[PDB]
Amino acid sequence: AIAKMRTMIEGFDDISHGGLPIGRSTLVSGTSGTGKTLFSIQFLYNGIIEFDEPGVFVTFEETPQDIIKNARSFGWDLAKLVDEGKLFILDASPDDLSALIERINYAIQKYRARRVSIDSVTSVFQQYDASSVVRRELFRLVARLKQIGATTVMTTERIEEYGPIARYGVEEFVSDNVVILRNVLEGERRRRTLEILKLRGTWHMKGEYPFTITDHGINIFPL
Amino acid sequence: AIAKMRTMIEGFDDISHGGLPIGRSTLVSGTSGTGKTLFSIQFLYNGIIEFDEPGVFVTFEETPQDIIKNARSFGWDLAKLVDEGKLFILDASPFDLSALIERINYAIQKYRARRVSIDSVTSVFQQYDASSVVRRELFRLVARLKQIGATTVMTTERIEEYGPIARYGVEEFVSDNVVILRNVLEGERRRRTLEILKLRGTWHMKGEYPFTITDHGINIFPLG
Amino acid sequence: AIAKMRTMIEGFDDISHGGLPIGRSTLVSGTSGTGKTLFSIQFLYNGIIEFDEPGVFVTFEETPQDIIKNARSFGWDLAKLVDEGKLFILDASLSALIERINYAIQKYRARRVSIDSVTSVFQQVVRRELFRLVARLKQIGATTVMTTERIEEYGPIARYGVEEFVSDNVVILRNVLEGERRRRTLEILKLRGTWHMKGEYPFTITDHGINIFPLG
Amino acid sequence: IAKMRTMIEGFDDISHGGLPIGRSTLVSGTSGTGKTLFSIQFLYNGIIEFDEPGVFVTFEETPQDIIKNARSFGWDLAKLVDEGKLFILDASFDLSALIERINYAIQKYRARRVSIDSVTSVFQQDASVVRRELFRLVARLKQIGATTVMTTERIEEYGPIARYGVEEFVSDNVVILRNVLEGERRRRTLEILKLRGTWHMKGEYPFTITDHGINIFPLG
Amino acid sequence: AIAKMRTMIEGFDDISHGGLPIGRSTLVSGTSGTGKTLFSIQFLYNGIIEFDEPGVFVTFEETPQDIIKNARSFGWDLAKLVDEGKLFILDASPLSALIERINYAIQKYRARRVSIDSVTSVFDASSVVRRELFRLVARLKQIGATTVMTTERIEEYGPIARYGVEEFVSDNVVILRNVLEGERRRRTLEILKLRGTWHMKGEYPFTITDHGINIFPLG
Amino acid sequence: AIAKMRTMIEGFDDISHGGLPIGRSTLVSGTSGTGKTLFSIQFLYNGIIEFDEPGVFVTFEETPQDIIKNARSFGWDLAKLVDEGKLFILDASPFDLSALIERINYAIQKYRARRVSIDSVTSVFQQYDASVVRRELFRLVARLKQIGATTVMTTERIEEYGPIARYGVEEFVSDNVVILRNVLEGERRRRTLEILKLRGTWHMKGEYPFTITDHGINIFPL
Ligand SMILES: Nc1ncnc2c1ncn2[C@@H]1O[C@H](COP(=O)(O)OP(=O)(O)NP(=O)(O)O)[C@@H](O)[C@H]1O
Ligand SMILES: Nc1ncnc2c1ncn2[C@@H]1O[C@H](COP(=O)(O)OP(=O)(O)NP(=O)(O)O)[C@@H](O)[C@H]1O
Ligand SMILES: Nc1ncnc2c1ncn2[C@@H]1O[C@H](COP(=O)(O)OP(=O)(O)NP(=O)(O)O)[C@@H](O)[C@H]1O
Ligand SMILES: Nc1ncnc2c1ncn2[C@@H]1O[C@H](COP(=O)(O)OP(=O)(O)NP(=O)(O)O)[C@@H](O)[C@H]1O
Ligand SMILES: Nc1ncnc2c1ncn2[C@@H]1O[C@H](COP(=O)(O)OP(=O)(O)NP(=O)(O)O)[C@@H](O)[C@H]1O
Ligand SMILES: Nc1ncnc2c1ncn2[C@@H]1O[C@H](COP(=O)(O)OP(=O)(O)NP(=O)(O)O)[C@@H](O)[C@H]1O
Ligand SMILES: [Cl-]
Ligand SMILES: [Cl-]
Ligand SMILES: [Cl-]
Ligand SMILES: [Cl-]
Ligand SMILES: [Cl-]
Ligand SMILES: [Cl-]
Ligand SMILES: [Mg+2]
Ligand SMILES: [Mg+2]
Ligand SMILES: [Mg+2]
Ligand SMILES: [Mg+2]
Ligand SMILES: [Mg+2]
Ligand SMILES: [Mg+2]
Repeated sequence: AIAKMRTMIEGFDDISHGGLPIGRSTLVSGTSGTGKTLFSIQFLYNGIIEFDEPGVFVTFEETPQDIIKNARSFGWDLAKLVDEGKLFILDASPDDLSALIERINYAIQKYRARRVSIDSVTSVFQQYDASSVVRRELFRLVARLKQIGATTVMTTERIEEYGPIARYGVEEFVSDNVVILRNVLEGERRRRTLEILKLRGTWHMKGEYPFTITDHGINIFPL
Repeated sequence: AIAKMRTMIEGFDDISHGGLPIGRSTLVSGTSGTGKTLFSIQFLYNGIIEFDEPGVFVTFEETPQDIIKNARSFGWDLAKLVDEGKLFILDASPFDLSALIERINYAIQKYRARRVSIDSVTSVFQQYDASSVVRRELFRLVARLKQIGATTVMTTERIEEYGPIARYGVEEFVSDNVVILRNVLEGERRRRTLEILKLRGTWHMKGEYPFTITDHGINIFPLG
Repeated sequence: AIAKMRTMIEGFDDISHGGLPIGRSTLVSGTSGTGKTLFSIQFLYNGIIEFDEPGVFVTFEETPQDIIKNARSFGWDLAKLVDEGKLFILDASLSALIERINYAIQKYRARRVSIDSVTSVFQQVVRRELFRLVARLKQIGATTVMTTERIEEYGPIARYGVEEFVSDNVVILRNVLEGERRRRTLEILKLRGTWHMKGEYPFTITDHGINIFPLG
Repeated sequence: IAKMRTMIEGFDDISHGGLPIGRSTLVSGTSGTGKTLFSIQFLYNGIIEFDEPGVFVTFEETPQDIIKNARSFGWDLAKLVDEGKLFILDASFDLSALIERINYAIQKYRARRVSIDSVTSVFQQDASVVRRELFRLVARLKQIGATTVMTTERIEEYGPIARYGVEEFVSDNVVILRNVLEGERRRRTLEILKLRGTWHMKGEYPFTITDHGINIFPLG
Repeated sequence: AIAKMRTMIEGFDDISHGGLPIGRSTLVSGTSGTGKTLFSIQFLYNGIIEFDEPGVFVTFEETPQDIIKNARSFGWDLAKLVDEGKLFILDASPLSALIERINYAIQKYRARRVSIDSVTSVFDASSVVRRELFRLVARLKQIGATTVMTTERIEEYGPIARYGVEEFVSDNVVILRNVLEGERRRRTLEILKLRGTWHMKGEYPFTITDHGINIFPLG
Repeated sequence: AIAKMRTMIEGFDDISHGGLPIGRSTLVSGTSGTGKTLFSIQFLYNGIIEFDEPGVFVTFEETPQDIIKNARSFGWDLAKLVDEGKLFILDASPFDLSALIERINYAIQKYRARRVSIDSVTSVFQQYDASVVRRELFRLVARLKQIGATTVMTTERIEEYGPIARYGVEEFVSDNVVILRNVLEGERRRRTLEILKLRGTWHMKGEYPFTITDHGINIFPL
């Protein structure tokens, strides 16, 4: 039974049946405001507080200052974790992504990070305007992350709740695990739901499970 | 956590739970005739009248005169406010947008502006056929305004009521906040609803809430 | 309150609440055979008969001879109105076209204008040229009705998904098929700076042109 | 606006006189809806009923095939040809060449009625300018003053009127032929969507293809 | 009164009302596994075993080895019919060149029937499909042989073929469906169109058995 | 009749009425996480442990280590079979497929292999921007047919009731077509397998429920 690392996110370990596979890549996809960024922070936060596992958060759009400010919403002082050397926020914003895939390796080995979060991968391709080389590029990242033995959570974007899993119809096949966050609207009201669509070489709960965002972060309800 | 300024739009400060996050940009998407322009004016107007916060209105298609004429409808004397140096209308009528971002930055400092609104970003990218660089250039704009520390309202256009949030399916991800105006047709009648889809770092009411455009602007109805 | 000119089309002036905003462009979009041309004609016709306001008609496919033949169907004598210099039909069957229109508006002193249809010019960069025309017509200060085509009754407003945002006002004409039967409805989607009735309202085409039925 | 009687049972009722004279009419429809049969009858009825000569223009099917297929309804097209009342123009990037060739036949035969089947096929034989070229034909035919029936093809029954979403706007009139499937069964319906400068009945009307051709039931 | 050629497929000659029109092209479109190949094999097989009519089968993907093996599932020795000269499988695994090879085969074997499975496989050459399909169909008509061309489609109630052009280039059109509803499949055949002649309309239930295709007429 | 080799995957040989046709290619199409890879492993694993039949696995995305690591959860010692020379994982990780067609032909002949799994044929054309698929795939199908190998090729999907594969050509190139579904209704998923087509042989029609237990795929014939 492939080894998993407990995420400690209320409910997720029940749905995943132990947490996220170690050294494997997990895609957390969702429409805007589904809780993709939040999930990836709480994945790094819980690893530091509950198992003293150093974390790397790579951001292509939001700035370290903003990721911190927005985290203070949930009573998390990411400012302190940065000083203590437990967390590292890599800013990869714009002024073959082998230039960046090496910059992350340098931080992982430097900080000795077990957990990694990339948010959001899609933007790199949407910034470079190169929707051709996506399956090849996303694979070079996942593969180079698999060689360092690091448990990774990458977020992607989508336009619909029951349409393609991601934006290019390929990211689901380059990742080991696939988690889908939905914010479905029916009758003028929204319903947040989480779903582990796939986990390679391990069991998990199927279908969508309700969750809500509170002052303590994500809280999923196993049924 | 993140502070927010009151828009003073009847009902909106209840949905948003205090107003719009300060120094962050908010996207207001919608089909044609949903109230995007009204929203961006009422934002700037209220900020000047109730708080003395100066503001800058960026227009791409509509002319300054048209904006002043259309606003007189609600008893808002925008012309007066331009003379006082309280409101400034930047005309951006007719691939990079750095020249634009610098002109907005100049007005902001020249008028000591607190609030800003662009209406509408989409049209700029369509008037130059530069559609493969929207996420790049929109981010450059939203990133600059963040440094200047201005609360910005950007309006975007959509073609469907329950389809993509914006035109190119990217604008939603670059903005900190996302408001969605709707004008749904069902049974040969129209229903106007507003939804705050996302507010980064803060809480807000979820789902779409009804509103109407009265003789005194937008009026939203919270349900709890 | 923005001033409006009465179209004199039965029902429409109730829905629009006085008529079309003066000096602005109004998009009239519809599928094939919805009454786009008819609306454009009736607009100019009623302007001449009811207020002696001269009119200009820009045609991009139908010839002036067919526009007059098709108008005779409703008992209108466009040939007479032309011969009096009260109506001008510019046969165009985008900067060079504006020069043709501006010369005609000034020559005839035309307060109303109809363009049928804008879309065809492109199918024969749409936001740029559409905005060029609409911006120019505004500077001249003429009230315009531009017709536009569509394929679906409840799909895009126009054909490119841009025309709706370039026009100050939008009117959608529908001819919906339900249970092998056709229902004609008109709707004012948007009017910048002024109020109007929302939703679709039933209408018919008779021997006196379009007749809309405002509900309340 | 004057109308000529098509003599197709029911059509002159739905159209309220027939087809606007000197105008072009589009007959759009999916495969096997009866676009060809409609265009043959328009000509045939004109020849036998009013001695109005007819010009049929075919891009795909051969003049021998169009005759062999009509003999199934008891129509002798070979006779109308030998008489010099019907002409079958075999037309198996501009359409100006075709327009001139078509005008030769109209003038030669002193034809009043014309039918083209089908204009879609010429544009795929790859000029997907169709509006510009389809307007060149319609404008010239309107200059000649010949009442024309041009068939067009479509893929969906309740989708676009034609194939390129343009043809319908260039034509003076539009007739949609449908062959809708439901419960594993097919129902044939005809509808006049548009008749410029004149009145007509709205909605779809049932019809069948008998051994005597098209027959439409006008409910009203 | 266009004369028909009996296909000898149980039920089809009732739906078609005599069979397929002689010297015409019949389009048999259908999604994957609807019986397209099987139909075209029975057309030749039945023609040879009953009317002594030599057949020319054209294949662009399938090998003449696999076609003979597949037919042998229904007790059809296409090998023996090949030896006698009554059948001739033309392998076209890699367009006026093919028409010369086909007209050669039809004339060289004094053949009445023809099958082409499938015309979709031939065509990035999509901008000349109508033109090239019309070149073939026109060449086949002038030759004077009854042809059966199969075509592919994606949806059961979507386009009749794969390009929205083959349906009009052909004289006759048969649509084979394999509709899925409630986790079960439902095979039906439909003659959408037959030029110059009458046929039965709508879908008709059919099954594939040890004796080939079996259609159920409701009339 | 067309000869078939038993897959030994519970229920499959009932639906297929004997197994997969010998020397013919079979397409296994499905959305992400439907069980395509798992199906392609169990195929080769069952052939070896039951019939001592050597198999080759052509992997594009997953590494040889992961395919083995993932199989451990079902108690399948894939590492042992690589050492015993009964299984070979061809690492095809990084428009012509000729180099691959010869590498595969080498492994087939060099290991006396009769079963072949290719996971997944769609990824190659995405990784090389070759979206010449009907052209290239036909070369692969034709080659494998000549060599005399029973092949399982998995294709990707986006919709459960839409196109069978990604390009709408792969279904017509293959001799046989299996479809895996993971349909969502009422917030709950449901796994079903379907044999869409089998050239020259009979099979059970429609969708059949299945699950993925501690011993692989289990299908329930109805
Ligand atoms: N004085 C008024 N009283 C009531 N309703 C009004 C008044 N003025 C405008 N409206 C309505 O409110 C709408 C305002 O449109 P606007 O604020 O320009 O929306 P928009 O989304 O910016 N349109 P567009 O720019 O075409 O996308 C109009 O369509 C009118 O129906
Ligand atoms: N303190 C809080 N309490 C409850 N909900 C909150 C709180 N803070 C943020 N949220 C919600 O969480 C959302 C932001 O979560 P986030 O993880 O940024 O989503 P996302 O999918 O990353 N959005 P985007 O980056 O635009 O794709 C907002 O839309 C809020 O509704
Ligand atoms: N003699 C006849 N008696 C009864 N029905 C017939 C007869 N001839 C043809 N039909 C039917 O009527 C249809 C007429 O076909 P046709 O007029 O060619 O339609 P179409 O729309 O032109 N086909 P296409 O050219 O493929 O677009 C045929 O498909 C037959 O089903
Ligand atoms: N005298 C009349 N009485 C009743 N109805 C009429 C009369 N004349 C025209 N119509 C109707 O009006 C329609 C044509 O109106 P028209 O104004 O040409 O529409 P349109 O949208 O411009 N067509 P198109 O130019 O192809 O997009 C026809 O479908 C007729 O049913
Ligand atoms: N002996 C048999 N008994 C019953 N059914 C059979 C038999 N042989 C084949 N079949 C079925 O018939 C189908 C084969 O028909 P075929 O003509 O190959 O379909 P097709 O439409 O040509 N497929 P494709 O070539 O991929 O487009 C298979 O899906 C089998 O289920
Ligand atoms: N050991 C196990 N026990 C029970 N279930 C499992 C086990 N391992 C995997 N699964 C489930 O079975 C599924 C099969 O995965 P897999 O065969 O990789 O699907 P796939 O369609 O190949 N995915 P992709 O490669 O992304 O297209 C996994 O997603 C798990 O949900
Ligand atoms: Cl919530
Ligand atoms: Cl309102
Ligand atoms: Cl009416
Ligand atoms: Cl009938
Ligand atoms: Cl069956
Ligand atoms: Cl399961
Ligand atoms: Mg985010
Ligand atoms: Mg506006
Ligand atoms: Mg018109
Ligand atoms: Mg025809
Ligand atoms: Mg086949
Ligand atoms: Mg896989």
